[PDB]
Amino acid sequence: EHTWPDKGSLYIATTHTQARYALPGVIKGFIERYPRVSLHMHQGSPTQIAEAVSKGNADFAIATEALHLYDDLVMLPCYHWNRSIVVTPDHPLAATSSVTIEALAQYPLVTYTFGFTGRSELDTAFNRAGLTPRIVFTATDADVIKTYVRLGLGVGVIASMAVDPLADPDLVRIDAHDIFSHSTTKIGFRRSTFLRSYMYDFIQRFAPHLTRDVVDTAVALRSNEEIEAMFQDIKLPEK
Amino acid sequence: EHTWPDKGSLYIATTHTQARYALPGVIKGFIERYPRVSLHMHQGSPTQIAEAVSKGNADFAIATEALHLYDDLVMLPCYHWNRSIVVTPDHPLAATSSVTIEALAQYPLVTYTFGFTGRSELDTAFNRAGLTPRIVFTATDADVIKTYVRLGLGVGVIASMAVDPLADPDLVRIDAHDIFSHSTTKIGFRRSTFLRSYMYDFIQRFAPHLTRDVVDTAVALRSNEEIEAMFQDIKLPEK
Ligand SMILES: CC(=O)OC[C@H](N)C(=O)O
Ligand SMILES: CC(=O)OC[C@H](N)C(=O)O
Ligand SMILES: CC(=O)OC[C@H](N)C(=O)O
Ligand SMILES: CC(=O)OC[C@H](N)C(=O)O
Repeated sequence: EHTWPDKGSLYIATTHTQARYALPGVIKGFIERYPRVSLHMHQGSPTQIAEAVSKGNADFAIATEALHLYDDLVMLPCYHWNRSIVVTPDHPLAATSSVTIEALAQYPLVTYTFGFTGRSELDTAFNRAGLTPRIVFTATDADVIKTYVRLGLGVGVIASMAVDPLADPDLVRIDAHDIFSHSTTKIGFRRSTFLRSYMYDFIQRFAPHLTRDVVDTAVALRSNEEIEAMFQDIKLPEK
Repeated sequence: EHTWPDKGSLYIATTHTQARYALPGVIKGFIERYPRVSLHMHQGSPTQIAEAVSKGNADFAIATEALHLYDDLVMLPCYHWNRSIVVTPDHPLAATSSVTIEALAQYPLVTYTFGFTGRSELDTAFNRAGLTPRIVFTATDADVIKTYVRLGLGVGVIASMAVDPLADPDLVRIDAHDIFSHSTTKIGFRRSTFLRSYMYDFIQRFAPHLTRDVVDTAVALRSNEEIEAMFQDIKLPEK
């Protein structure tokens, strides 16, 4: 019954983690209220996602920091998230509170790979601690990482949202927000892109704080740095 | 007890699907027989995988056809595989034998994206049938695709190995090898790369037909086209 007769299309370019763990709840809620809106989604590497929206092959770019290289157009903060190490229940780490930055580098690691979905930090957080960790697997997603944790190739380091008991209950979850700083999931779009009402509603559903007047004000400010500074005293969702 | 004291390293660059559904069985069997071999794995886009091995940041490149662009160095066929459409049990297709190329283009599609893991074929198989299918989601992996099939965004088209009952049992599997031609998973390496004994054993475990004398003969033939023609009368595994 509750249906908006809004006609139009919405092309979303994003990554695995976002489309896997952050998007599906929002996506199904969207198409159930906008049957006349043609929704198109494109998964790819974050460096290719920010190229789709610029060149007009996509409207929004829901990915992590990686859009910062592209000073091409508008960039809005959605939510913060942090990593969590996953180990077998038979692993020495499984038993510790709380693990530490130095105590994690003593094991083989299975993390994210450089640009896709949040890695450094890693290789880089360590640089800070002057550590040289042994990383034997750099994967794009977390479904791959956890499988090679069950295999025993090394200690996995994935997003917290990528772990849930009962979906993955033979694994051990350990918080590492004291170990690694949080990453900021952003949404990339253009000033030329006319923001439709179904677009505003989609953003505020993926990011409650990003209301129309908040979005418009951020667009009004002709700088991503000014936008990122507008939310200085404003708190974001933490996953 | 059964341990080879072979010292050395093995860097493998691959994709999601291979590392997800084809590699883990081989990987665990490898490290259990070569404890002194330092195994390193790198997941990435197929166009970036074939760049890792060339530039020496990886030894083997276990991915699909996409290595053909790179006439840089040796390319060995491992196994054939084909797609299978996944739908909800409440979907019209669920009920049909067997679906057909024309009868699939009448629905919204959720397939692989252009270069990563086997797409065209799609967009291209159709071209052949003069069809213009509505594809609303192009994803890198199949874990993403199936989630958006359960959501109901459209009909999914993934690898057959990406489906298994009891891992994904609320979905309906339909064979499409009569619909789409099979793809060839290849392994990319260099002639300069000295093939260690643990490397030969790894290949013949991932591809039974690729024994040492078969591998050496293919390397001896200084052309990938000659290699691909050597297996003309030789049958490959079919997944
Ligand atoms: C993991 C996740 O919940 O992502 C955040 C989501 N946009 C939200 O509804 O807050
Ligand atoms: C959703 C979450 O975990 O973050 C809460 C956030 N600090 C807020 O109140 O906006
Ligand atoms: C899916 C899969 O089995 O891949 C093929 C594998 N290399 C093999 O053992 O034949
Ligand atoms: C493993 C498979 O399904 O393929 C069999 C292949 N035709 C062979 O005999 O080599």
